[PDB]
Amino acid sequence: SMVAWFAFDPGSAHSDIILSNDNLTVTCSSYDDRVVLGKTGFSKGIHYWELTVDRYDNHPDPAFGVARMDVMKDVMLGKDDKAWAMYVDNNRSWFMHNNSHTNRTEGGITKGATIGVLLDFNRKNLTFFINDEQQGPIAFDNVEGLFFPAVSLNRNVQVTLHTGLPVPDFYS
Repeated sequence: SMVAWFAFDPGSAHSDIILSNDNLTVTCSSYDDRVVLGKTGFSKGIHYWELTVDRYDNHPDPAFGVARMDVMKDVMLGKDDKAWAMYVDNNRSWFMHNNSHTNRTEGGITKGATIGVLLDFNRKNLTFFINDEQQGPIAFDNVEGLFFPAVSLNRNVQVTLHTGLPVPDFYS
């Protein structure tokens, strides 16, 4: 297929991660944010996938992005130097990498929201979407090497992974 179909990798997950629904749905047992990765790694081309927010209780900062296979699994994505992510609450997002917060953007998530992640190895960049609108500027501009889709979240969030998608501009 022109699109990639994948699920989360149970072998990538922190022990507190709960995978369900053919490894397409994830939550966590802990108040602490924990990581899971996609099973398919990307190193070239352009790839888009989405997360649907099934549950968003209280005001946590789940994170979405890409990571190396050896990213820290027990902390928010982007606390270490092996993930590039957007974290977002009900109000606003930030981008994070190496414990550096950048490009705060107004607008957040709620139950039913969609988060899109556009990983572009030809432009070496990473762009985020919320509800089919670009969230902030291009987040990062030195994308290279092998990356896996990545999520971090805690017990206040559940998300479902949607793959088999083309790039956001594919139609119309």
